[PDB]
Amino acid sequence: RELKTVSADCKKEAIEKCAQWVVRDCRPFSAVSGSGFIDMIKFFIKVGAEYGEHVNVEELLPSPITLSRKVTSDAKEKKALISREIKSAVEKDGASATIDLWTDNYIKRNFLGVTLHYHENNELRDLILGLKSLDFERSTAENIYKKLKAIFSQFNVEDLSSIKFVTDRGANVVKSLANNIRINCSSHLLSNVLENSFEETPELNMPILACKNIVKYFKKANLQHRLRSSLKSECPTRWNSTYTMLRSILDNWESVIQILSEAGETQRIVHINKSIIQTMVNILDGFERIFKELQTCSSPSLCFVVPSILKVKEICSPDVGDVADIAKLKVNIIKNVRIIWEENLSIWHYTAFFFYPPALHMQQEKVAQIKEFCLSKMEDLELIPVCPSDEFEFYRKEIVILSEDFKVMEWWNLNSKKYPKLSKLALSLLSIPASSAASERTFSLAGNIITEKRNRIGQQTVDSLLFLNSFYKNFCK
Amino acid sequence: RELKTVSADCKKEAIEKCAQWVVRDCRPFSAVSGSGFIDMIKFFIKVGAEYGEHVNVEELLPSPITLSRKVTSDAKEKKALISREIKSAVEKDGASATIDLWTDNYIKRNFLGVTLHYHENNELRDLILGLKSLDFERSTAENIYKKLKAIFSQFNVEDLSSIKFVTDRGANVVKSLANNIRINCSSHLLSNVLENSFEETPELNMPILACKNIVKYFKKANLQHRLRSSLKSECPTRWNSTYTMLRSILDNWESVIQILSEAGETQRIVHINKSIIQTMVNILDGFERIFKELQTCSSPSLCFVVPSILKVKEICSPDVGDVADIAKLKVNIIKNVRIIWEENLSIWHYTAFFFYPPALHMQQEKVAQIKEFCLSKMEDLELINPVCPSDEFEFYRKEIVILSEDFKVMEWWNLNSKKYPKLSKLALSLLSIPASSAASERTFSLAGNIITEKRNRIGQQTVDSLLFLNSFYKNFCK
DNA sequence: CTTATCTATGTGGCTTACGTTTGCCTGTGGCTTGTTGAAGTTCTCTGGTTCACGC
DNA sequence: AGAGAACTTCAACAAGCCACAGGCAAACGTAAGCCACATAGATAAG
DNA sequence: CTTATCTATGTGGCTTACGTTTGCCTGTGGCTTGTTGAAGTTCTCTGGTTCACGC
DNA sequence: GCGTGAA
DNA sequence: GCGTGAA
DNA sequence: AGAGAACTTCAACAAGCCACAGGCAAACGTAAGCCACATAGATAAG
Repeated sequence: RELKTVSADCKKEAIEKCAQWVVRDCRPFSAVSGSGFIDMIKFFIKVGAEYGEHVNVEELLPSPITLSRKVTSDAKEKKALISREIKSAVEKDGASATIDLWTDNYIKRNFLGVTLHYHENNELRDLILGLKSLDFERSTAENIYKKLKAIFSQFNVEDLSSIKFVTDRGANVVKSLANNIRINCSSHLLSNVLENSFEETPELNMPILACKNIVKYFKKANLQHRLRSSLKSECPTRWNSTYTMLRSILDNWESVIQILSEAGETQRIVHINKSIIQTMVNILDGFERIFKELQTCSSPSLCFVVPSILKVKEICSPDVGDVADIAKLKVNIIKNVRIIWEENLSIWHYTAFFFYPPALHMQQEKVAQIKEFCLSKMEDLELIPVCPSDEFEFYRKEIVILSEDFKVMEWWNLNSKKYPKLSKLALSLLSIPASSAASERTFSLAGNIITEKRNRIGQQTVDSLLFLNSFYKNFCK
Repeated sequence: RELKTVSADCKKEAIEKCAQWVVRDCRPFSAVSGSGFIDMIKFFIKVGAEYGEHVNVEELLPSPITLSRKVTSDAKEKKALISREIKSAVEKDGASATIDLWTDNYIKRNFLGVTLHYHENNELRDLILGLKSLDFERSTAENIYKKLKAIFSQFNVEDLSSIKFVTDRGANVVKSLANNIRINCSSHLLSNVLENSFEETPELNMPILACKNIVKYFKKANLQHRLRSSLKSECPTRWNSTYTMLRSILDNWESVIQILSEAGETQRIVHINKSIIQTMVNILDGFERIFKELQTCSSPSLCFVVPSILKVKEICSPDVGDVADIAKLKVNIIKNVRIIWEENLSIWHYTAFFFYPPALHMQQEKVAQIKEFCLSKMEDLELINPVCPSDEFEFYRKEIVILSEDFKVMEWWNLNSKKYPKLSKLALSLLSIPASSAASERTFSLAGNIITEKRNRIGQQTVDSLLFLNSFYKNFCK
């Protein structure tokens, strides 16, 4: 507890040793602040105090290959230990995950991501199961099924017949998971809505093309030296990158116009209207709020499904203060909103919104369908006073205040006492996100791991590293 | 001095914890064998055993920004410390410096790597001087000149008159260097000779084109996956990638034809001629021998180019076995060598190869000019700082030394200071000059590994600091 | 070649009783670099790569 | 929504040097009168 | 009531010498085992690119 | 067979 | 001017 | 030329298990004086 106050010159010698290390081994400066590195040096100063200053350091330091094999063996031991907990959790139906293919931009080997997302007391749990390849075989949906079955067999998972997943609209994904709960990634759907709505309004692509050409000129001509803000990727099939593109354009219009006048290429920008730009900034910022709200995975976000649709309707509500292109765009967007949402929504979505504590909005005829579905959804938890009919009207009667920082975590966790059995229904309902951000963040972790520097890695070791990092992020204080 | 050892179980928890550390922060496995890593371990165990095992790490460990600040300070500190050593080294002319531009992969900044190769006592030191980005300046000869003047100013060098330079034939590079020594990088000259000979022989395009398309479609369908050994780069301006890919195709030919027949792509391979491929393999690997000899810069090589000239002109010796393709290629090679590369040779090189202990090589009129060159040149070194140079010339030319391939002529000059001290000083001035500028390429390799995707927001000053300090540690620390 | 008891002398000695002698450590001041600690900013990117799908 | 990683920007503390004078605090000088045990001589039996 | 000394006794610690029995102490010289570890192969790369340059 | 778009 | 052309 | 980084192979070799021979100080029963204390008892006087 009471730690030592160092003599200052000792601290200078320490920093000199560390600095000569990092300079002579090209290491990043953040390695000095590693979570485990303070621990490891603690262990080494401990053993040095035990033994002194004249040990056989270079001999007693293990060889890297030994580290690899030890990591593999520890992976086996830890997965064996946690298989029991996995089975115990999965038996009670409270599970979720995301499944997605991955590919490396170095060796071009395709993979399949297997993970887990479930609920623990007053917290969300995400365990990365495993990431595996399919050799160069035709990555058909049955191959995906075989691989997932193998991975679940690795952790003694065999039933997997009542697990809930939020996925994309991939045809092989749809067919493979058609055997069980398949739910669409809402952010994917809303994005596709946005691009389809912009593609049915051609009067916007011309300003879009002009802005893209300006950004291309900015990038290739190597003149961002004056530019205070660097521009973004044009269109790498990325989410909302267009919004940031146009936002940076609205921010840097000044510098853009003076530098174009100085370069003699202002002729490619006179044909864009700035008021349209700012109005789209407001509207697309509203949907940016909607995406960021829906994209919450460290916290459930499925309770705001229909009211998000109402938000979209209000922000895109018809108005007369719009020029012909703006009004036509609003009509096209609301059309796409219709054609997508009342068709790819589910009664699961309605029940998820039904738990929303302001129960005055889902008062329509859908009460029949949610009560119809929940009745069949009420028996299974028991198969897996305070009568269901009375509890239904009691939970729909409650009036709950919306503080501006009100959250999905704690309200129901504290409301669990009045609700004895539907509470676990909610908890399973809360472990499922509104989108598939687990896959993308795991692929971020993978891409950080696998680099050009490490092309000769063994995929099994990659699985070990990924799962053990997940475990450490999960089961450490 | 006798190092105590711990129980095996102790090292077992040690390896367990090291595995934890590696897996937690995604660091490479090889980092555990860091040279400074062991220094860290020893220093930490010493400090722990000294002050007790209840130390306050949470401030003992400096912030990374403090690391950067300390490195930046130490860069100026150490360059200041060694500036006088630099001046002492360069004063006696026993040195050779090379520079070249560079560009990263993300921001595309201009650069100028400054490298210096000079001779120490029985070792040739290659010190990496500096690297300043050219920002967004137009790369005029004035900009290059001003940058080099500033770079030498940080070393307090403004003489920069007798020093020897090896570069390519870059037009702007030549223009900025139109006022002092310039030696053409022989590696680029040879590569250009080969490329220009091959382009002047369209009848050799069809085998090259066929192999290139084979590689491109092996990449395209990823059917290199069944191949155990892959193919090399298509055409990103790579040294002798053509050799490597064609010889790899020869080595993998059996599986290649098997897969092409299986996939129905054997209809496009019927146009290959493998005997010509084998002949090219033999001859171009012969060339790669000279390539690697030239690339060897840790050893003096300025006295091994004319014999390489003899070897190449022997390689193209006329014969009835050369097909019209081979005959045309060999004619192009000899013509290109004669009318470009033989022309672009230097009097410095002629004198440097004159020092070959079997001096029987240039018994021709090549000696007519050297006496003008040597006597005038070494009349200045005597002022820069009985065994007369005139009789010293015949002293050296009379002796003949056997060619024992196990010998090192390094020690031969390092010992010939006994009788020919001034001339051996001329040799060491000559032989501190590598024949190729690929040292700059190792520097660019180190730089490319320094700057990464995740280190974009890096200080160019800091990058120069790191490169210089690692170079100095390699040069001064074992 | 003792062996004992008295009968004057006579100086340590010592436990207080007390008065100096450093003296050290230690309270307050007053800077002086000197890190340095957030504190945002700004990018990299992860954010899609070859097939099930009805038609 | 992550995640790594480096970068200005304040601008905000803070350990680390002196200057030094004020105690209480350990230890050394006289003195000091009651002891009081140590130091020499007769003296009876012989 | 004591005070001294011889006189007739025991008589069991005791203390060395003798033999007898013992509860293990290294060493044994054969039996398993992670683990540097020396040789590899196999990379993905650097193999810098906009002013020169003049008839 | 046909996108195909959804990644 | 004009076109490689040295990497 | 050089990079920095994971695999792959025999491998042998220095840690731990094992546990029949050969060996040793420790413990016990015995026997020889033995011999130095220990006991009363008397014997004179006072």
